[PDB]
Formats: sequence, C-alpha cells, structure tokens
Amino acid sequence: GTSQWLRKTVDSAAVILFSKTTCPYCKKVKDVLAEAKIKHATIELDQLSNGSAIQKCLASFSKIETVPQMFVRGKFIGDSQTVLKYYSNDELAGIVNESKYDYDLIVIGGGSGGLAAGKEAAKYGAKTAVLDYVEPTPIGTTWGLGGTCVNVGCIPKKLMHQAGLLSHALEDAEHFGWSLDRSKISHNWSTMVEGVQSHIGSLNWGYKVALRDNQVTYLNAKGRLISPHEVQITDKNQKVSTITGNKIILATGERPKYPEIPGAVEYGITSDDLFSLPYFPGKTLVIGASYVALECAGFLASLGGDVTVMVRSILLRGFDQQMAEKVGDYMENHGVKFAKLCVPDEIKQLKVVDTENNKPGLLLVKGHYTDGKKFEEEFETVIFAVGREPQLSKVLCETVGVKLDKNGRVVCTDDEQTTVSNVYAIGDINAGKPQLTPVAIQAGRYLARRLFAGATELTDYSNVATTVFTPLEYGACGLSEEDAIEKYGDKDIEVYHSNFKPLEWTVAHREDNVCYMKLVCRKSDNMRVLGLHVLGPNAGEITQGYAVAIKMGATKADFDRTIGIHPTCSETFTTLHVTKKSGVSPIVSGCCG
Amino acid sequence: GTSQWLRKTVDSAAVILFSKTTCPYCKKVKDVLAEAKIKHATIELDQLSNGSAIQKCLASFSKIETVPQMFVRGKFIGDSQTVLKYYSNDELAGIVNESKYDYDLIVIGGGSGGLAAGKEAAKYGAKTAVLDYVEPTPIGTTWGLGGTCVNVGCIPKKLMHQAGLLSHALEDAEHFGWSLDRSKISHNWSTMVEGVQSHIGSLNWGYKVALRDNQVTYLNAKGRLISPHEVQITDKNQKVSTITGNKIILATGERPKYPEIPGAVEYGITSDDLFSLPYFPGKTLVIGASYVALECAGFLASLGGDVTVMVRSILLRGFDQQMAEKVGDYMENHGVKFAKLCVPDEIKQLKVVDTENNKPGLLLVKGHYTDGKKFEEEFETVIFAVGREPQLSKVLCETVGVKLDKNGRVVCTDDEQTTVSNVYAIGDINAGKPQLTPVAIQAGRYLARRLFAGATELTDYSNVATTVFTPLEYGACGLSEEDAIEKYGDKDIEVYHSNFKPLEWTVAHREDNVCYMKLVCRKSDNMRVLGLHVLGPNAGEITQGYAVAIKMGATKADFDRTIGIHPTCSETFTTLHVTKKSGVSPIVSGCCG
Ligand SMILES: Cc1cc2nc3c(=O)[nH]c(=O)nc-3n(C[C@H](O)[C@H](O)[C@H](O)COP(=O)(O)OP(=O)(O)OC[C@H]3O[C@@H](n4cnc5c(N)ncnc54)[C@H](O)[C@@H]3O)c2cc1C
Ligand SMILES: Cc1cc2nc3c(=O)[nH]c(=O)nc-3n(C[C@H](O)[C@H](O)[C@H](O)COP(=O)(O)OP(=O)(O)OC[C@H]3O[C@@H](n4cnc5c(N)ncnc54)[C@H](O)[C@@H]3O)c2cc1C
Ligand SMILES: Cc1ccc2c(=O)c(C(=O)O)c[nH]c2n1
Ligand SMILES: Cc1ccc2c(=O)c(C(=O)O)c[nH]c2n1
Ligand SMILES: [Cl-]
Ligand SMILES: [Cl-]
Ligand SMILES: [K+]
Ligand SMILES: [K+]
Ligand code: NA
Ligand code: NA
Repeated sequence: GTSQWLRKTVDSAAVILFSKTTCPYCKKVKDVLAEAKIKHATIELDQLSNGSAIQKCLASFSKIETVPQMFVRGKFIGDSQTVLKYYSNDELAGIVNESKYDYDLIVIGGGSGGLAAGKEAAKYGAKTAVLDYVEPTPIGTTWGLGGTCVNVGCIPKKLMHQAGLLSHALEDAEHFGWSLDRSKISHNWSTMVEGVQSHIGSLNWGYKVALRDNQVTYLNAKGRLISPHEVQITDKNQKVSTITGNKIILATGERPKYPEIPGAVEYGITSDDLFSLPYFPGKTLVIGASYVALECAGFLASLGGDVTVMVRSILLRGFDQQMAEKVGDYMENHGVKFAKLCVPDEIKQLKVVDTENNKPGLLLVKGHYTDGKKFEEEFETVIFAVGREPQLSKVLCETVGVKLDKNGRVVCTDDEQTTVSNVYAIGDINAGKPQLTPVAIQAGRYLARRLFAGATELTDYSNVATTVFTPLEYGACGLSEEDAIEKYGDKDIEVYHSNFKPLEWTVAHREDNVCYMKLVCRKSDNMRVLGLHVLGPNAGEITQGYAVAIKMGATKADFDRTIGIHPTCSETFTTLHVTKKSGVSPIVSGCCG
Repeated sequence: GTSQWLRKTVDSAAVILFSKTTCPYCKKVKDVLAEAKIKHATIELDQLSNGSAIQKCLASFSKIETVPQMFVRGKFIGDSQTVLKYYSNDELAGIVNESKYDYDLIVIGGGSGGLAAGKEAAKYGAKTAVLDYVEPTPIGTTWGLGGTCVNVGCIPKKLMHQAGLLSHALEDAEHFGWSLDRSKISHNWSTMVEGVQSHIGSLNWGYKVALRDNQVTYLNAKGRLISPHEVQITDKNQKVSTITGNKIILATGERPKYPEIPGAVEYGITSDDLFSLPYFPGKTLVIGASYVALECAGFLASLGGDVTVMVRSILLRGFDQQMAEKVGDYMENHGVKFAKLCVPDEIKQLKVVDTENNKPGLLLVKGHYTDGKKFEEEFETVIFAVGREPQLSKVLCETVGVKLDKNGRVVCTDDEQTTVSNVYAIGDINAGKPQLTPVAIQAGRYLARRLFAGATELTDYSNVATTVFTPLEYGACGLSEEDAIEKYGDKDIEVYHSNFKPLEWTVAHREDNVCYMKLVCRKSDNMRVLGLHVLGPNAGEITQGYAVAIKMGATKADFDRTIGIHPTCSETFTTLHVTKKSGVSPIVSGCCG
C-alpha cells in the first residue's frame, strides 16, 4: 500500500516537504519556506511505521532516498541545496507557483462543507478559490457567505428556538421568586430578527476575513463545471469567464421544495425566507412534518403565535417513531395545533404583504383530510417544509461524467470521489450521507488533508448523533428501536427506558413523566448500545458525549459502571434498569430509595 | 473462587433461591414465594459460566446438586417438595422469618447512600431497618428524611442556582425581543425558599412512602453501634432501646465545621441553615473557598445580593487550578467581591435576627490580610463554608473495633467492609472516596446486591465526574492538568484546549473567550484522555456522557472521529486541535472556515 499511497500523495499535493523532525537540512528548508511565506504540507517520516519504506519509494520520483525532499504539483523540485539555490537566485516563488491550472482547488459552494474544505486546503499551500452564489428565493430573499446553516438553518433557527425557550424561562422565573408578571410581556418579532441578522452578518463578514487571511480567493459567482478542470463562472454583472483547477469540490447544497399546487410559490414562504422575514408571520400554517417544520412551528408558538402544522401522514419520518410521537404530543399540549392526515390543494391570496408597516398578508388555504372532509382556513403566513433538493443540473454540465442518483445527488466513493477522478462532492449533495453541518465540515476538512497533505483518514458517517430543536428537544445517536428490531430481530433487542423530570421543572410546576430516554441494545453482542434516545431540555448537550462512547462500542455495562453527575438530566442514562420486555412502567416519582 | 463465593453468598443472603430459568420445579417454588409475598434473591445457574461448578459446590451445604435449592440466613431449607410442604402446612412464614437478629440489615443514616442501600436490600428479602436523625444546627435548624443532598445540599443549592440563572435569562430575553425591563424586576427570597422547601417536603414524604412500600422499617432515632450486631437507638422521647442486626451499614455522613473564633457559632450560619432561612440573607460574607462557598456566593449575588467571599489562600483546592481561577474570575466580573489572602478573627453582633418581620440581623466581621491590613466590615449574614466532618464518636462506641483514619473517616476495603466484618461504611464517611451523592447511591445499591443477592460487582471510584454549579458552571472528569503532569511528567502530557462561545450568548451580547475546555492527554498511551474540563453553561449535561467514554479508555482520536452535534457547546470537544505546547492562543472568532 505504501507505493500506491506515495504515488497518490505526490500527484495531488500542491507543495509538500518529506522531512524528519531531527534533520537540520530539513530545518534550513522549513525556515526558508516560512521566511518566503510559502505554505506547504510536511510529512515527518521519522513519525511513521513505514517511514523507512516511504524513503525508499521516494527514489522512484526523485532518484534520492534522503530528506528533505520538496515536491510541487507532482514534480520533485529539490533537496536542501536545490531549494536554497532557487531561494538565493529569486527563482523559488516562480517554481512554487508553477501550475497547469489557475487553482489547485476550486470549491463550488461557500457553505458548511465548502468553506471548511477551502480553508483547510489553503493551510497546505493549495492555491484555492471558493465560489458562492445565493440564488434568490421566489420573493427575492438572498443572504451572504456561509451557506444554509449560517444564514437560513442551524444558526438562526437555534437562536429563534432560544427566543422561544426564554418564554418558559419568564414563566419559571415567577415560581423561583422573581417579581415579573409573564401575562404582561409580549414578544417583538422584528427586534428578534434584527438581533439574529446582526449575528449572521458578523458570520458572513468573519468568513470573508478568514478567506482573505488564508489567501483563499473568494468569488461571489455562480460556478458550472463544464469539463473536469474547467469551471465557468458568472459574476453579478452577468460576466461569464472560465477558471481552471486541479481538484474540484462540489459543495453546492440544497434548497427548499414547493408542492405543485396553485399559490404555493406566489403566496407561501420557506425557511429560506423565515429567518430574515421583515414582518411578523402572525397566524401561521406550517405544511410539513420534518424537523424543520416542527422546529419552526415550535418556536413560532412559543413567541405567542397561532400555529397549525398540516401533517400528510407521520411526524419525523426516518426518526424513531415512539420519540417522534412524544415530540409532537409535547407540542400539541403546548400550543401547537395539528391538522392530521391532511394535504393542501390551493393557496388563495386575501391580502398582499404590507412592505411599509411590516405586516403580513392574508391567505386562504384549501385542503382535504383522508376522511374526505375539507380543510378551509385563513392564515397570515404559510410555510412549506416539504423537503429539500440539490439543483445540480445548474451546477454541472451533463457531459462532464459526474454520476447522480435518482434523487439528483452525487454518487461518491467512501473518500468523496465522484465518477470524475479529480472531482469530489461533500455535504448535503453527497448521496446517502447524513445532511448535517458537522458532517459536511469533517468531510471537507478530512478530504482537504487527503488531497493536499497525504492524509489517509476517511470520514466516519456511522452513528452520527442528531438533535431536533423542538420545544422539548430530542437527541439521538444510532439506530431507532424499529430499525434495530428490523436488523437483528425482536428476540435480540433489549430496550432500557425511563421517564425523568428535570430538577428545574419541580419548583416551576412542569410535567412529570414527559421527558424520556431509552437505550436500544443488542443482547447477543454483550448488550451493545445500538441507539440512544433522549427527549428533554438541552438534549444536544446531553447526547454529544455519549456519541464518543457509542463510536467506541459502549455496552449497557459501560453505562452502568459510570457514575452519574448529580443533579443532571443526563445522569439518568447511568442507572437505567427497566426493560420494555418486562412490561414495568417507565414512570418515576421524585424520590423512592 | 467458586467455593469461596458460594460460602460468602450463602452465609450473608437473607432469602435466596438457586434456580434455572427452564426448570418447572423452580417455577413452582417461585410462584409459591410470590403468592406468599416472600421476597428473595434468585441466582439462575443456567446463566453463569461456572453454574455447573456452583451446583456441585451447593452439595457442601444441602447434600444435593439439583435445583431448586432455597436458603434462609445461611441454612438450606429445602428442594421444591420441602418448600411446598412448609407452605401447605402454614410453616413457610415462620421459617423464612426465623433469625438470630431483629433485622438482616440495619442502616444507620437515612441519606443518599443509606436509603439506596436499604431499599435495594429489601428487594432481596433482607428484613431492613433505616435509622435517620438530624441533629439540629446551633440555631435549631432541622429537616426530614433524605440526607444532606435532598435537604441541605445538591437539591436546594441547584434550585437556588436555577433561580440565579433565571436573572441572566431575564436579561437575555430583552435582546431576543421580549418586552420586559430587567431593571424593574426584583427577587423575593422567601417566595423562592417556600418553593424549594415544598419540593424538599415532597422528597421527605416520598422516601417515607418508598420505605413503607418496600417493607423497610423507618426509625426516626439516633443510632449508636455498641457491639458488632447491636445498635442502641434513642427516639424523640429520649427512650433508649437496643435492636440487633446481621449486617450493619454506617451511612451517617458529615456536618459543617465552624472556625474556632468568637461569635462564629453564635452569629454565623452554614449551608445547613441557608436552604430554609426564613429571612433574606441580605449583605452576605461567605467565609471559605470550597465548591459550596462559591456556589452559594454565586447564587446569592445573582438574586441581587451584596456578596463577598473571604479566601484564606486559593479557590477550589483539589480541583484544577487553571479552571478554579477561571471560575472565580467569572464570579468577580459578575458581581461577587473577593477578600483575598484574608482570614476572620471575630464576629460581633450588631442586631439580632428579626423572627417576626423575617429580616436578618447585622454583624461586624473583623479579620486580617496576609499584608497586615485589617478587615472590618458589616454584613447582615455570615456563612461559614470551611469544610465538613464526620462525627463518628457519636455513632460508634470505640470498643466495637471499627478503624477510623486521622480525619475520623472509616477505613474500608474495596467492598466497603470495615475492620468489623459484618459492618460496612458507604458515602461521605468512607475514607478516600469522592464525596458525591451518585457515588453513595451506587456504593449502597451495589453493596446490598453483594450482601443479599450474591453479586460480585464492586463500585468503581475512578474517574468520577463532577460539576461545580457556580454562575458559570465547571464540569470535570479525571485528572487535573497539574496532577497529570505530577504523575507522568510534563514531556508525557499534551493538553488540547479552546475557548468557545455558546450560540445563546451571541444575540445576548455576553462574553467571547470566557467559556473554555481542555483535554489533558498522555502522549505515550495513544493520547489517552486523562482529564476533561469544561467551563460553560449546562456543564454537567456536557460532561456526563464523556464520563462513559473516559471509563472506556477514550483517546484523543476517539474524540476526533466522533461527529459534533450542531449547534451545541459540547461539540467543541470533537474538533480540538490547539495544544498548550504550541503556544498558539485558544481564543476563537465566530466563524473562520
Ligand atoms: C432550516 C434548517 C435547519 C437546519 N438545522 C441544522 C442543525 O441544527 N444542525 C445541523 O447540523 N444541520 C442543520 N441543518 C442542515 C445544514 O444546514 C446542512 O447540512 C449544511 O448547511 C449543508 O452544508 P453544505 O456545505 O452541503 O451546503 P450549504 O451550506 O447549503 O452551502 C452550499 C452553498 O453553495 C451555494 N451554491 C449552490 N449552487 C452554487 C453554484 N452553482 N455556484 C456557487 N455557489 C453555489 C449555495 O447557495 C450555498 O451558499 C439545517 C438545515 C435547514 C434548512
Ligand atoms: C451544600 C452542599 C452541596 C452539595 N452538592 C452536591 C452536588 O451538587 N452533587 C453531589 O453529587 N453531591 C453534592 N453534595 C454532596 C452530597 O450531599 C453528599 O455526598 C451526600 O449527601 C452524602 O450521602 P451520605 O449518605 O454519605 O450522607 P448524608 O446524605 O449526609 O446522610 C447521612 C444521614 O445520617 C444521619 N445521621 C447521622 N448520624 C446519625 C445517627 N447516629 N443515627 C441516625 N442518623 C444519623 C444524618 O443526619 C443524615 O440524615 C453536596 C453537599 C453539600 C453540603
Ligand atoms: C374560513 C374562511 C372560508 C372562506 C373564505 C373566503 O372565501 C374569503 C374570500 O375573501 O374569498 C375570505 N376568508 C374565508 N375564510
Ligand atoms: C465598618 C465598621 C467599623 C466598625 C463598626 C463598629 O464598631 C460598630 C458598633 O456598633 O460597634 C458598628 N459598625 C461598624 N462598622
Ligand atoms: Cl457576504
Ligand atoms: Cl420526614
Ligand atoms: K451508574
Ligand atoms: K470530529
Ligand atoms: Na456497574
Ligand atoms: Na478522526
């Protein structure tokens, strides 16, 4: 494997130094490169099992087996005397910048994965360009650099969730002795949006400064891959040019879908519009049942809004259905209405949005239930959350040879490579992968290290933990109970479970036996934890550290031997004893023995 | 080991059935015992490696090698035909109740460890008594069943911490768009105390009902161990009697210390008095620097109080000192004053506590700094938090032979056994063990299983995670950085670290580069995580799941291969890259690449 690894490494690296930690010739070259501000990867062969073997293999490229060896874009450029000769003769800049292509890397898409890949690549002396363009929504909404999460996803949705959580905090503060009257306090949408948008603007700016400080070229331009090494760019002036790159990372993400019904595009909005909406949504219908649908419905209700969710079938398809039902039950018991087994037929406009007074319009939504009854109700705002899709026909010419799946996602190897060998795809467009920001970031950073620094480490997409930021949050890592049973059979599955009550809920007079957790375990594999699930406050904080234990193959016994931190919600994972098979109730009292 | 285990098991178990899961004779006995409401342990030999060997060993006690075999208090009572003979002849009640002693177990102390041990023992048919008495504080404060944590510890302190956290929640809610004016809202101490005390009363009651429902005898009586099997009890009427028990668990905990200075006992208070204080503490001096001192100072300041902490030397001795300094810096920057390098000499009374209007008194505290300057300041309340101590001379007669250490704590084996072989000690009085509620609970429950159900599992006291519930919380698991360096040497330690900023702090305009985390790792052991440390909100929820990974031997690579949950504070543990040895700043901007 050594010679194949060295061939791949040398071919792809922009600027790389084969070195040893203790070699003074290696230091003289490093000091020259640092003095010349020449960024590069370094492989210290004295720190590798197969270092002796890599030294021998290097003579296939350079005819030498000594360190240091410096390579540029697939070519041996010199030992220490040669690199110091180019430096002293003012030749070294020209040599380290020599390329068949404008860039070593072009990243098409300036979101979670693309920015992480481009910044990481630049660290190893890849000459990098990041392209980002935000096609406006149908009402004309656009935003700055950073992608879906930063501008219209995780960041603003979690901030608006925090605004919603602070309602319950106002309520609780009265029971804890604070002299405020919750009933007299109102929420101002636009004040909140201004604060969220100021934060997002600081991120848009921060990314532009980070790219400038890493010597990455940022182009606010729509990129189209027209051949393996050619990207056509279209700038704001509609000026069309071609730039060339050695490696191409496709990181273009997805955008909301609309249903094909009259008035949906004209009169509804999506999450892309919600997070900067200049008017308060008012009485709101959310059509959909994804995590986006429920998160948005939930914070809007907690802000004091009249909210209905129109559900075609089930909530949170693909997540553990027991947990999904508990998530929705909590919502229904806390001010969210559900129109169940219901689909929309038409959106009719009753009032146009008021762009001066910043007031919503008014819409008539017609739909129907599975039982044949009509749905007909007025809403000020209608939010579609009915899926997301890539729009790669925009992004790649069909003649380039990048294989897509039946959903228009990119078919990749376990190292993110497409069917075009210099072209990789990361993030939400990579078929089959969890569509999450930290997944796109790890994939992009690890890929950049493989391309430009001879790393071997792949991204592990297994047992990737999630959290749904509904009013009562839901954290999970691993299999749903139903998927565990389908895979291993019911007789090989043991489920430990318990209700719990946050201590913070006691004096606040909140619910007993609503927060809930379970461990789905495999009996024949030492009670291996296949899936962890928790409904409760701060569920992402609870779940994250257990992800490390599950990656390590935690068993039930590993959870039991660990001592709780008291008083916490998370400690309940360390004392679970009630099995589903026993039929014993998972309910709990305050204190027992 | 089998014959030694079987000898110990048979001698100690109150009522035990040796069984196999598939034996219909075993079922007939189980159904009779369940019908007669006779509780017992069961060992299913078909579920043990050495089951075949245990069957053979059983003939040393019973002369038979078949199942079922039923034992009572060290004696073989019968096979299936014999047990059904006693039942049919109304003899079985008398036989299963036959004992040399009043109880199989007497627990002296009805706190975290004792209640957990007694309830667990009762499950296996141990006839159990729990003794609890609360000696009043010097001002006369007392409370109900449940121990330090429930009444004057973790439970009320965390509830008053939540009351304090809700101040910052009121502040934040304005930036998130809520129309309240933080400056107009005040806190009412006594309203809060009423709520906390109502919760505590529900726990006191819950424990009494749980003991009644497990057929445990609860005596509100002071117990004194006068010989290995004899406990002298003194009831509220000062009636003195003796009860006898086979096994004795000492679970009597600790109480606050006072310094030997004039006025301390007469005019100061401790945490024992604070949690039910009927008057608002007002301007408060906390003398001490333990976690109790800082937690209490912190919530009192967040409630709007004028608070000073008098520190003799350092904060949080025994915890990582870098983290301790950050904890205190946050406090000092958020309304806690520190009188550093300062000790008290005298407390003078200026006003008596007002018991009708529920107002504090007034005190003059005289002390001195190491620099020779005098301290002289008025306070309404003075809280001593200057350690806790066991008071076992009260609890055990010196003639019984239970060895204590130089601090008056019980010297125990790794299975909680004292120098008196039937007498065990759990919780805060067990020398050398972390003084934590979940430690006392695991120790007590696991011990009861070893005594009464033939369990072998010991409590693991290593890498027990903690959280200090200061205004900015501090969670830890494993070694401090300084202890890791002392043990392994500086050259074998790598520390990864980062600041972070909760997303919830962005729109709220709270601090950059104050929350902080680090992993202290051992270079020569695959970068094993020796210690994890986090300063930030919800730090107990963050830290708990990583405790499971650390118990499993997590390395840095295990943290890196795990994918973050976004947006959370905890995810920062999955991307740490900056080492202390590098000298690179741990500060972070919002968004970089
Ligand atoms: C409402 C919502 C909430 C979410 N909440 C969370 C959450 O809490 N946690 C979580 O982990 N994930 C969350 N996600 C998912 C997360 O946003 C995505 O997984 C992540 O943004 C995907 O990153 P990416 O790099 O694949 O694409 P994106 O971040 O979508 O970035 C792609 C970028 O490329 C641009 N682009 C597209 N075509 C071109 C072109 N031809 N040329 C130039 N630029 C182009 C796009 O406009 C965009 O700026 C959420 C998503 C949504 C919609
Ligand atoms: C202010 C404070 C905050 C704390 N916060 C936390 C925290 O957040 N998390 C955590 O894990 N730990 C915390 N602790 C520690 C925790 O309270 C203890 O570790 C735990 O209560 C110890 O349990 P135990 O069973 O050893 O003793 P205890 O709970 O102290 O119970 C001993 C009981 O026995 C009684 N007793 C004593 N002598 C006799 C006698 N002769 N006969 C009869 N009864 C007797 C005592 O009065 C008491 O009721 C805190 C402690 C304090 C003081
Ligand atoms: C509940 C309900 C039902 C029908 C209508 C309607 O036709 C209409 C209009 O202006 O067309 C306005 N509002 C309506 N509201
Ligand atoms: C700051 C300060 C210093 C001294 C005294 C004092 O002697 C006193 C008294 O009544 O004795 C009351 N209050 C005081 N306050
Ligand atoms: Cl921008
Ligand atoms: Cl009581
Ligand atoms: K445990
Ligand atoms: K990671
Ligand atoms: Na265990
Ligand atoms: Na990794």
